[PDB]
Amino acid sequence: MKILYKKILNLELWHDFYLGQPNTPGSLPNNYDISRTLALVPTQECLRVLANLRWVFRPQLYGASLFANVNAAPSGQFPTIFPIDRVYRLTFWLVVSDRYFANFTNLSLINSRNQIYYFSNLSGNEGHALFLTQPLSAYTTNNEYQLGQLVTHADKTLESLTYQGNATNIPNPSDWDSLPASQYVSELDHLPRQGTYRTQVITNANPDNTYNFTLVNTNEQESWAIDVIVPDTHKSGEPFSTSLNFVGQTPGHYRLLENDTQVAEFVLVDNSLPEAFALVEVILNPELVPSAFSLLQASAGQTFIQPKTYVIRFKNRATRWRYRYEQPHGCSAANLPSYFNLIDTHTYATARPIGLRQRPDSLLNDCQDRPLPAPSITLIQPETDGSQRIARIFSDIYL
Amino acid sequence: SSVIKPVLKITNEQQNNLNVHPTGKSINAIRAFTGKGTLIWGARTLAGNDNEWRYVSVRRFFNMAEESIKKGSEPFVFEPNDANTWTKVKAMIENFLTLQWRAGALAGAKPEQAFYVKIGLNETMTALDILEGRMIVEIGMAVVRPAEFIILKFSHKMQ
Amino acid sequence: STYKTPGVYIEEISKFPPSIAQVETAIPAFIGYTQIAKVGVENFHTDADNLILRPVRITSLLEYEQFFGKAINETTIQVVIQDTTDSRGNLTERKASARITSPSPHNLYYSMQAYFANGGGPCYIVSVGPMSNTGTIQLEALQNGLAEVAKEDEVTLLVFPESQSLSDENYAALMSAALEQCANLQDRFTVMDLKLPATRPIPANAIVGASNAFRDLSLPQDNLKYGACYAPDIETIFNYFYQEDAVTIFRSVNGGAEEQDTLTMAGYNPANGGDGIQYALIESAIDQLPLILPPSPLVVGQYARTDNTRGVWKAPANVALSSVIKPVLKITNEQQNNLNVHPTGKSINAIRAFTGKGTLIWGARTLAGNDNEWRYVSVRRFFNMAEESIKKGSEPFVFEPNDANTWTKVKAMIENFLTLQWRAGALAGAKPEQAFYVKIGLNETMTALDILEGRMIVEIGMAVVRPAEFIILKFSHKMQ
Repeated sequence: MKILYKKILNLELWHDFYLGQPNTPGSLPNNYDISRTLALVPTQECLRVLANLRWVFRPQLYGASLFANVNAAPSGQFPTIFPIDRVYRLTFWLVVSDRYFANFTNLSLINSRNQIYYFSNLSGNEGHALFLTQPLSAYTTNNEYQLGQLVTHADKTLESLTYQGNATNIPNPSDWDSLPASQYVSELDHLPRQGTYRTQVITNANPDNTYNFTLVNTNEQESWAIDVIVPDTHKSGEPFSTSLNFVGQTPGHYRLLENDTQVAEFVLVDNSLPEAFALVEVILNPELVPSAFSLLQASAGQTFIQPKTYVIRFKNRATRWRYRYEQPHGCSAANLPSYFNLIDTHTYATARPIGLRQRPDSLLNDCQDRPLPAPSITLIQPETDGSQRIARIFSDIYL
Repeated sequence: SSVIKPVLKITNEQQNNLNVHPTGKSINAIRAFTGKGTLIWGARTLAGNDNEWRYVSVRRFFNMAEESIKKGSEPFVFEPNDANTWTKVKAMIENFLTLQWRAGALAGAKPEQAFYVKIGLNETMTALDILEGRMIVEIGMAVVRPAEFIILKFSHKMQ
Repeated sequence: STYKTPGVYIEEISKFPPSIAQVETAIPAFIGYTQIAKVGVENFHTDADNLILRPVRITSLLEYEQFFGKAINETTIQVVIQDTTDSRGNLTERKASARITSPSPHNLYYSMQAYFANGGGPCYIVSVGPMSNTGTIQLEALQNGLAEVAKEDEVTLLVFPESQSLSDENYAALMSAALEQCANLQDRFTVMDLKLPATRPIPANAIVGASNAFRDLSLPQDNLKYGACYAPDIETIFNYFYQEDAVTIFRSVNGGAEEQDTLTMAGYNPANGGDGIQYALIESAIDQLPLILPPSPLVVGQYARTDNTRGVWKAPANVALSSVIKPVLKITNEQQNNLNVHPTGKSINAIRAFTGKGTLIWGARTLAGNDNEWRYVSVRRFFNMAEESIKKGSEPFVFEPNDANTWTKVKAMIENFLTLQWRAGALAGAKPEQAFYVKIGLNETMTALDILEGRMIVEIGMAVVRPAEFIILKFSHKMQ
């Protein structure tokens, strides 16, 4: 019984907290590791489907990998033991191990406990890698950007440093930084998460009619349907609420329609692993995934494997560093590093945000020429605006 | 007890419309049965089409449980909003839910399948919430639900 | 039927008693035509072409009836009414009987009844198109079904209930494809039904002709160790589906000629103004007609039943069948001699009735009956199970260092599994040292070239226990 296995998938996860910004991205270094910060976990359906397909899952120091069971042909092409010519769907939980993660990861500070992230191979974005994120929007004129937004402009990636209610024709260099061209995670992947029971509201409830609700997954297959009958004592035109149950479905991305109209779109969850951070989906369908992302060729009544490497990437947060004292320090506006701002006799802070790293290359010098310790990652202090908007973010160092 | 008879007699066909209705408003009946006295017949709320709040006992139990949790997690007011307090609060809630599970109120083969508790930075909270002074806890529970309809089928045995 | 008032509801039906069981090492797939095939919100038969070909997992008859429903009704039932009168034409006695001249080839719903009556459990259904009254069964559709079942891992047995209506060439082609799949995956077994003459009534000693026709089929000689064959067909107690306006009536008086009447059964229905006194006799006569099925559905159920009390290594033979009246043909010892042993190695296991014991399975050989290693069914099935478990155990070491430590771990796992198998009575030997051996290493099965290539080679030897088929008694007069 000869059994041959070949790698068929590469899944990598990047973080600028460790990597920084290379002037041109290639591969990761030889000592890269996140095995103690992030983890990939197959679901139950994923397990039984991998069993049926005779594929093997394996964790790695950078992510995970999949191995397929193939036949050794003379041509150098590797066909699967049988033709995989149907549509298939594989799902994975993404779980976080490191506490204080939400402090060095440049995420949205707005209270969101009913949402979850989502990554797929149906996002295009084939630039210098195969990115499982959505393509970043472009820098335009007359729009509203929050502090922390990443956009694209003139072959570069721009980060936002302050709130702008109306943009400029040309980027204002005191509001944006200049990083190399790459894609990251943003608020374009923050979908609302849902459990088993739903309250759906019909507007203009008409007792003389009915409604058929449906659920459609990424493969464009109807998965669920019921009917709701508005009673004949309901004054026409008022809203009408109803309860829905999705008890028998498998977690994933779905679109809820009512009579040929999209009413909602959400990620359905069963609370098998309630503290999961994100969800990753990988699809085998010759019609929906482009050729730059697919993993199987079809020829001569057979299928052949094509190994690939998908990438997800997180950007680090940037804060302003504030040095605080117990007893007064004797430095003045005339003898301190130009990049500082004297607040008072016990305090001074940087003028621009600096990015949080684990091994920050170079530290700042004091007016008396002395290296100062870097901040810690245990606390951050966001300050709200008059309109309850985030205006600044500091890190305090007590000397 | 201390009852002679109800003033009106309700039949099954009328009970069909009293118990289920498209508007969700439900009417529980009190009926006499030969040899058994007069008995309460029906245990639904005024929201009888609601998949979660259909029954009286589920809603009353939820009220009791949340009241006990509130009373347990009151003493931590004006305490440091950090990981140690979160640990203590989670411990209290889980011990209460374990005591409720082992008496037969909740479904599941272990306490891991009966309930869950989520409180923390990577669970329900953010830095903004730490600065505001807010603590958010999420609690999930599986309760047991009754059987209302019994169907008997009869046949002539092959011989 | 809706239930809106809490309480007890009473309903009256006519039904057969239900039966369930739980097994794990006998999971069959049934490939055939259905009647509805509607699963969830998807209609697999919505369009005439581009059908959805998908294997569904079921555990009971109740679920089969939920997805694929029941079988279509027959259009061939004839009933004869026999009157005997006196010398004046006064009726003295009346009787009724039923017969079916040609039954439909779509028998998938009855086979599931027979299966669940004999034991069983989780199985897979593959609906190959909708059942048709005309009775056309196509080879290509069955081949598509068999091609689709390759993607399920829980399947260990392959059954083709509706294959006796195919021609010899198409039958041989299908059986060859099935055996080739089992040869490729090395974890499955096939069960076949011998084709018998389609004339009426059965000519004396036809089994001899049928076995010569069977051995004349061209099958790959290297895959014969992966399948088995059984004969003959069995009568059962289950009923046929029909309509009252399709039942044809005949009469015969005092043993005279049998003449066709001008009414249907519906013509005697009292709801239509007919004579109900004879309608009752027509019903009671139709009720008694036996149902003819092939052995395979019952055989697989008995496999599932016997692997649960004795073990996979025990012969699935010398066991009795349930919900059975009698076999359609009687086999003698002289015919059994040629069915059981033959110079070509192709063997036919029999199903025979024995006075006071019921009807029993008699014979436990494969289609390679002259093979010293693969003669018996239980040995091959046990080997399949053992190698599958070893594969699953030694999968996690993929992409691990090819050195002595991994070899040690792998050998330990294999030896522990074989020890557990020995102590339950599957293997022969006085200690685990005489029952099996495992060889993996540089000085055992591997070389430097194999280390550079990335290959691991393991050799496993096992001694299994084999049954006793023949008992010889010798008698004498005692000296006195």
